[PDB]
Amino acid sequence: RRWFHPNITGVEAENLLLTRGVDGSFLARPSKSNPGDFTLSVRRNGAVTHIKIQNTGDYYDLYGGEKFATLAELVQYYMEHHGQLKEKNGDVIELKYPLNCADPTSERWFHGHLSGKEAEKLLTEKGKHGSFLVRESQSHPGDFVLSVRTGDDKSNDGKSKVTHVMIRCQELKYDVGGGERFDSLTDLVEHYKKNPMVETLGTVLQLKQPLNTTRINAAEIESRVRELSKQGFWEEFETLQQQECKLLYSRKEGQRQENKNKNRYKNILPFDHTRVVLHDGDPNEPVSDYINANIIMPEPKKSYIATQGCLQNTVNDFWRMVFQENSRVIVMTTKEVERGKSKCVKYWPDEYALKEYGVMRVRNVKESAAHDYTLRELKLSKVGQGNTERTVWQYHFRTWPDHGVPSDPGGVLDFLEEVHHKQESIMDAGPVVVHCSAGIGRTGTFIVIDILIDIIREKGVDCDIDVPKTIQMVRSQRSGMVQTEAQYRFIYMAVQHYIETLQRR
Ligand SMILES: Cn1cc(Cl)c2cccc(NS(=O)(=O)N3Cc4ccc(CN)cc4C3)c21
Repeated sequence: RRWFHPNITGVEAENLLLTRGVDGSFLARPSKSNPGDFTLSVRRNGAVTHIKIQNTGDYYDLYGGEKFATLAELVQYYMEHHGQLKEKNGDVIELKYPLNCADPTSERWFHGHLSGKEAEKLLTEKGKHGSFLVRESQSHPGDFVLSVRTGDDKSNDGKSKVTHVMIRCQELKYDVGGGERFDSLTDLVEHYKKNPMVETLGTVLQLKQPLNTTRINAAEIESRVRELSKQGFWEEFETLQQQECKLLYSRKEGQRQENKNKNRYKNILPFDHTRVVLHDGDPNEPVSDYINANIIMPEPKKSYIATQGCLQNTVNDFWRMVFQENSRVIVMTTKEVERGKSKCVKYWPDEYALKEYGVMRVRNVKESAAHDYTLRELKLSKVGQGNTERTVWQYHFRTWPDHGVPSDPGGVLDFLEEVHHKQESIMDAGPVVVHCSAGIGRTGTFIVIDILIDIIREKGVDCDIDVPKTIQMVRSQRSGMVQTEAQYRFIYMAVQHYIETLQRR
């Protein structure tokens, strides 16, 4: 993901494209003052165009283009579909040649600030064979150091060790005292990852996994939120975003012509390997097996389905899915309407009423209002088959703000606690459905929080959580799960709040 430049101003971006790019060169960058605002800067005709990309929490919105689940998916889409991006005039803007960043600050293995003993101590306590990091040399400013652990993963017996390797910076290029000079640390690290260094006496300094500092015991969260609150949240979030290059899995079924009008947004699509497949379709319907939805399985375990708000033409498919998967609990993440725009289409009957949605039949038995949500008790059955009836409990969250995130996580936490006890009380209930909007932002945020508090509920303080690792695992099952830095911070705040209420228990 070299085309993303975290610490660049607009005028710096222009100068890079004009002096080191050509027509078709391009890069993306953030605004520093306005989080969630991004810019795509592109060269055309020896001049530079800047195109804004907005994320309020639900998707990336490219002005003059489409909506996307990640910046990597945006770039992949426009590098394979020419003529497709246009300016105000309507003229064509081509993304041909990514302009690569050399700044290493968003790489998992970069820990600029560490000293040698502090790096030895981290690798000693937290690392295993092949754990590595790169830090700035203290004794030679501008130079860097590579620290690596190697040995037997079975007390302090002498079967393992840390080694250090010095990295010179000479005329803006990096080397290990011999061989090739590299244009950046990334290229040097990538090269020795594939072709590790060997000491004369045989030891192979294998670079297998970056040092892990985000795995922590649950009673540490309080002091870690404090550290991260003093732009650390930004750094850690952006480090996670630079891993999304690894999650470009295929979405071919969602691109079929037969399926185009089943998607809220044409390029926000379900991965093929985790999509929910519908069986028992009307035999006439050429393609009856598609819904924009994915199974989320955390890696007596709870699983989820993350999905979009219905289209008026996908309401029947939504009920086919709930029935087939045996789901007994639904969470809605938005109002029907926000800012005068449809965010989650009504797909249930009015209170006390009964409606048929194709082959499925739903009764709305009772609504109950709470402060932050409405609960609707629904009864779902197949038409013509009496005792297929099951209760489905629909939890509609109603107080999420239109932009950003709640200022207090208590409401969300009290909501998931109730949703969790309902699910546990029903024997053999299927996955919990979580949906509305495009089903990636709020939906990802609710699911991740739920996974993390589950661990803490079953274990207690004596449990390791790892927030960015957990999100990466859920982003491998649906595109773009958790959209913003505000949502990312919200998840840490929710975990902190949950711990501090049980620590009063
Ligand atoms: C463990 N894990 C797995 C995935 Cl995928 C992932 C993505 C991002 C972050 C971490 N955690 S980490 O311990 O590797 N990590 C914290 C952090 C914070 C700042 C920097 C400076 N760029 C570097 C690092 C390294 C991840």
